[PDB]
Amino acid sequence: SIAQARKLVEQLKMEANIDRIKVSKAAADLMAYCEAHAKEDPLLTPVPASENPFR
Amino acid sequence: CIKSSYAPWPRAILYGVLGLGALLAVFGNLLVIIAILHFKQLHTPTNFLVASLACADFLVGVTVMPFSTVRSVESCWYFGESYCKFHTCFDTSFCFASLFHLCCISIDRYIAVTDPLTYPTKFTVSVSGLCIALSWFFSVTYSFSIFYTGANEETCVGGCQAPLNQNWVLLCFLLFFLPTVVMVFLYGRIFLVAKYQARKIEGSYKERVAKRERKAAKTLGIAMAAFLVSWLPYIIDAVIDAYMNFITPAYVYEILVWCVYYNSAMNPLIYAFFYPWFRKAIKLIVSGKVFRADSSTTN
Amino acid sequence: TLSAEDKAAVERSKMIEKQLQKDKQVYRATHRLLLLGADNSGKSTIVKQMRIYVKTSGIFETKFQVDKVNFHMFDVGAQRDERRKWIQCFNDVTAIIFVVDSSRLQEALNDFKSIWNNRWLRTISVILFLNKQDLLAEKVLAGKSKIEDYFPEFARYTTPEDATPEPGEDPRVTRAKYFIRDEFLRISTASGDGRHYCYPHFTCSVDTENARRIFNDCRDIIQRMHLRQYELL
Amino acid sequence: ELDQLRQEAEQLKNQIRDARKACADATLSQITNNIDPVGRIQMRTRRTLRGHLAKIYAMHWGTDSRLLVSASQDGKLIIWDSYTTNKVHAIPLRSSWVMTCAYAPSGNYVACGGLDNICSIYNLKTREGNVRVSRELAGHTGYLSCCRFLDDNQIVTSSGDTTCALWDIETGQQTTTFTGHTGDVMSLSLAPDTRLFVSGACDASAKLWDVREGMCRQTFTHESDINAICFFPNGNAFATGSDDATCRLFDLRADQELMTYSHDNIICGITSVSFSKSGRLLLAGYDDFNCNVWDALKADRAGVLAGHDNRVSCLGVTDDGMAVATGSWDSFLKIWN
Amino acid sequence: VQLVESGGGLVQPGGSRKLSCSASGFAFSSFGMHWVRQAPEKGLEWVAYISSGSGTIYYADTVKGRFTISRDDPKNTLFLQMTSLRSEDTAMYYCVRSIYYYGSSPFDFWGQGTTLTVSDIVMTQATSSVPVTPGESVSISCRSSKSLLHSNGNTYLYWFLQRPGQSPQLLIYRMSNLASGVPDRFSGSGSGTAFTLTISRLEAEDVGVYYCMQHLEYPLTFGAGTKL
Amino acid sequence: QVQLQESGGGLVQPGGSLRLSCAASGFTFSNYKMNWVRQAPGKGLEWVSDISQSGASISYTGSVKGRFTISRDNAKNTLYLQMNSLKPEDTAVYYCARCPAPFTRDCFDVTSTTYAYRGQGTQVTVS
Ligand SMILES: CN(C)C1CCCCC1
Repeated sequence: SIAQARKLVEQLKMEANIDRIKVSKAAADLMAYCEAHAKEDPLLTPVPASENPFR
Repeated sequence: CIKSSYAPWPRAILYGVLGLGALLAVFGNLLVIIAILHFKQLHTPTNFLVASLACADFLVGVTVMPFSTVRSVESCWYFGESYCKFHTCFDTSFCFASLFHLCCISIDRYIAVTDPLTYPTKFTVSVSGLCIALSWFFSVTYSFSIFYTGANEETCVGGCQAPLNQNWVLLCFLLFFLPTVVMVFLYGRIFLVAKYQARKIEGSYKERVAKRERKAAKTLGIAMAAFLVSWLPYIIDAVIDAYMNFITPAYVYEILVWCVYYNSAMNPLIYAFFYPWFRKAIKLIVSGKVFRADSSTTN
Repeated sequence: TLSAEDKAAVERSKMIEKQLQKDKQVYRATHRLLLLGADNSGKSTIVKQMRIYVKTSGIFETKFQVDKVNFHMFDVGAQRDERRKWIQCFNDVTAIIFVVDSSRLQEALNDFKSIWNNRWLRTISVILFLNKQDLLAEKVLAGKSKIEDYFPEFARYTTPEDATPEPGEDPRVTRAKYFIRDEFLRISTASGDGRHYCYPHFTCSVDTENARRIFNDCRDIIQRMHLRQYELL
Repeated sequence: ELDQLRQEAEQLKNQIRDARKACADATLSQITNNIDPVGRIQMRTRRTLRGHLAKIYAMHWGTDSRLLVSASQDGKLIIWDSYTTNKVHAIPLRSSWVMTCAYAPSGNYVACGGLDNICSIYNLKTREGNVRVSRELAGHTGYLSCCRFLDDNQIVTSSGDTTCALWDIETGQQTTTFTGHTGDVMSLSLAPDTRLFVSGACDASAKLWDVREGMCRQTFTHESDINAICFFPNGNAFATGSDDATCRLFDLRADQELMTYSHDNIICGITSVSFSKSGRLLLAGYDDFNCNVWDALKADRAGVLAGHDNRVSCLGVTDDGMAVATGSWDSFLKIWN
Repeated sequence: VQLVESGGGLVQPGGSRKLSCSASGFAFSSFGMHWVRQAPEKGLEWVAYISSGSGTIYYADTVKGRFTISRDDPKNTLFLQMTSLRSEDTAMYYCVRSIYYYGSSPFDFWGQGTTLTVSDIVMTQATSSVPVTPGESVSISCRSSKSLLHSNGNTYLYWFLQRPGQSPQLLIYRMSNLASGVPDRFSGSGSGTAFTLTISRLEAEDVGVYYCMQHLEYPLTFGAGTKL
Repeated sequence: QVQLQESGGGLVQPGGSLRLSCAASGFTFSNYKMNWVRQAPGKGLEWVSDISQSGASISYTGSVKGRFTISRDNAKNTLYLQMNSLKPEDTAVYYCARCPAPFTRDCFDVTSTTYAYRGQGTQVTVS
């Protein structure tokens, strides 16, 4: 059972020192990406009935 | 011939008692056929038989039921002598078409209970084709061979009420006798099976077994009483009048005759509206909603 | 208002629909059954005696025909102990054949209680088999191991009047058998709506009447469903 | 003994939690207080794809947003035509206990699997006019839960055993095996970059893996088992659904939860989760016969796609983002627009 | 796949003959079949068509009441009975197969054919012969009587090539897609009434006759053709 | 991350009394059913008792009926067990477990070292 504990310790050590950014910086990027494709989403703004394959 | 006139007086409240049945027999029976034809579910042969029976019942609610209303009150028949050769043929045909159907519904319900495992294979869609087409065929051949051909003959221009003769009065009796006894026997066996299955669950205490028996009796005896009370008086009068004089007056021929017609009104209210799924499918029709899309009855 | 190829595509779709319709009569005419059980129970014995008629597969299938009707039997053999996620597949199965070894009983009781009260497993009936009834008589006759040690409520029990033993062997074996039978039915009793019932049986791993025992239970289940549908029960 | 190892693990976990808390400085709900509301969104059924006998368990859209494949417990894989409601292929299967299906990104192969612990690859375009089995992958010990395609010669599988695998179709072996979970892994999603992929198991934990390296990189820890997972269209965030009637949105770079989608009137669990083309709407199916649409910036419900009878099992959105496909245990498929 | 034809010979006028095409190597039950006849030196024609399941029949105008077609799925055979043979039925017959669904390629295989001797929409591509040296690109043009574009977005234009000495083969279908075994050197384009086929690099085995086909209407016309 | 910490283990003389405490965090304690499990040496895990959401329904194993009592505190998010008149066969490792799905009546929690929502365990010995 010592092998499992050693493997768990090694796995936790490997994923212990990684680069992390602030939550605000990721939230701003998410908002910016979401607001950059608002005009290409048919679900948001319905397409005119002429340009609709499911009529 | 004009001179003949009905004794009734301006208390004519009866116009509706026999008129409400006529309205219900047509308006209340088209709903059943619409519900059966529209919904993709409920397409089983058992529902095909009910749909036929509704078809047979609908044609008498608008052809014979409202025209004979005047004849059963005033007894004048101002519609026409030519129709007389067709109205009579449309009364013996269309009714006897609602009698053999009950015998098929019964046999289907019996095979659905006494042999459950092999039900889908035995009672296929093609079998109901024989069930649907045979009753119509027998009714058609009996209708025109006796009445339309005028071989049953043995007054003035009025409401013809041509009765049967000596040699063609039993043929109107055996055709009523056989299906009735068949249905009685089959439903008796069904009741026996239901009684047997009620005691095994209660394992017997005689407090809930009586409840189950009462429920089964209430479900079956209602249909048996509805069938056997709207048809027996006419057959009794026909056998009494035959092989005897015509002591029967006209005061009651219309009562009897009228009575029989009524049963084509109770058929869609006893074999369709008493189960919950038909009620749910019928209610959705009145709401409108059908227009939007289909649905799934709770079944 | 269609082209030349659209009509041929529609014809091909209608041919596929006809094939699917012809492939439906074989489905509703066949009954499927889920066979569970523990490791020490005589599961393999029953499976081998049902044969009267690939190294890591997780399901096994058995076919047998009685009274001109054929059944499908499924048994799992390669999954893990955890079973709370693949048990949801069997929601359209006619019955679940549970097997219990009377000679570890509390674990079987807990398993039955868990299966009976599952949300997605309702409207499914359970056929209970109490296998290895030969060894129970020998064990109780020996007397070296008392049943009251594991179950304290055994003292306040009496053989019911409705109990009828076929062979004239002994009353103590009947008392021991019906104690377990009543303990099992007590779980099934605490329920409502009569959607699913229980069908206990006393069977051995060598008995040759198991096929008809399942046939009778399936017929009863179908008959009760049909009777309840038509407002006759 | 093991006590020192346990103490070291606890200290490491506490330090990771402290660092994660220190990296948190604001809440996205506070930031998202000026964006205009999405408004009420109404959806109506357009087509109804009937023809299946038993319940439908999974489906997948095509690359061209025209064809789709559906899997039933009757032992059938059916390929539909969305525009005209036709039927192209009606493949019959050997084992009738399937739980997943996948459609190739080129349109040449289809995949299926289930309780048999075998993944079957079927070929569509052949010299003859029939579909035949091309490869029968069998190296697992549990039950298949999800399969996805990387190319025409690579496939990723998830099994009931606490493992995931990458296969090679030409040979039929396992190039890479991923381990580290504790419960059953039930969902699997792939990133657009084709390099990374997420996994969700029955341990209230989500993991991120690397296809080339073959080692885990992140671990996100929910109160019950996880049923579905899906990537954000950008590729830096993902969403998870569980059996505790909640939905979570995690961010890879921040390595911390962002929002929670839950309501006091919702008791049943979530089964399928998907995004939209713009990554603004989050569509989630629940066990109470209904499906909900959430605005994934303010945690506010908007519109319900009611119309099914039994439980909703599968849900998908086309690449072109013009329709939503929904399935249920009633043997019916609905296309919403 | 193999498709072999039996029958043929010399027949006096006013007789009757049976021609049978038998198939091997593919599921015959799921393929529709046509019949195409070729005069000794005059183009190609369409004479009969049978669909899958024997649910739909079509004939040509000149053989509307003299020929009959039938198939036997369990025996994997198709055959036609020809009656009242005139002097116009001295030709070589081919049994061709086609399957119709989204993304399918109809007219994907042609048989060897059998010879027989007796003792609407119109296309103009009368460019006759355009000889060319090996190494340079070529181009073949074609015009149609009416626009073949439909409201479904497709065009329904097919191209065929017949090398001298054997049966023809399919090159381009629906005016844009490319066949399976053909190289990428061929290309095609069109606009609804005017169409063209281009070979950028020509090799010594590209000599033959090029035809065309429309499938917008059941009356099927091929065209005169062109020789390189 | 959910976790379950046990306490109250130790050694005791026969016929004595003992208490066991289980503390939980990371989930709403008022919407789940809790169970107790023990593992004897050389034998598999066995079920002992369980307590419902409101404590209305309580069940015990027959071998331990009449001596063990179970209770929960929703305000303090704690589970308790009281043991009286121990026997030499009642020495084992104890775990406090939780049902997987909320708002249910059944659970599958006795598993061969695979269940994830289980504690570490406390050793209790009597002699
Ligand atoms: C008189 N009408 C109601 C019917 C009665 C039954 C025999 C045919 C005619």
